[PDB]
Amino acid sequence: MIVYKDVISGDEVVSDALKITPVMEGGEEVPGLFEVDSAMVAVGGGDIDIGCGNAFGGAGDDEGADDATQKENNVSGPSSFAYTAMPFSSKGEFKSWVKDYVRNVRQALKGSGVAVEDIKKFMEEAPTFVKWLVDKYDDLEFFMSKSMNPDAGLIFSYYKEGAHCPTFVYVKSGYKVVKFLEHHHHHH
Repeated sequence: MIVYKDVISGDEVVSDALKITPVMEGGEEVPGLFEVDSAMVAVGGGDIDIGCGNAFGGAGDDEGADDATQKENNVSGPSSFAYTAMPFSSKGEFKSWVKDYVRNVRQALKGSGVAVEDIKKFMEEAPTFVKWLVDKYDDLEFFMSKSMNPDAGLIFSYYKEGAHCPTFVYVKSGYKVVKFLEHHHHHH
């Protein structure tokens, strides 16, 4: 299980069990960053206390339309991870967060202990993080998992074409990539 842990919170933003694709935009890839597909799976929501969405389905069929299967994104999963949304605050705390976010990401890049020439490339990914985040900034819906905080684990998301759910915006090379497999080992 490869998991991406945010540098600020230390919490899991996504795992290899979910959808993880390197950012591929129209005709080009964006290095250091990964974008998360939306895939709508049947969630066991129940809709007992909260009716999620509440829409009448007319398209599809008429009298064969009994459906209790809430389709929601596998990455968000209301009954599992549960992403709580955050609106544009544009407030000082948020702006201070942006500063420390890129700050600590750049510190993680340093603390990786990677070879010098590769550090150069890693640091070439660094302004690319900033630029691409600013490029979707105005269309971002902010999320956190329920275990996350606005100051720690504030996730960027937006809705691109093909996505029927929030497309999660993550920094590939900027997070702590923890690969779970060899727990008890001594590699010498």
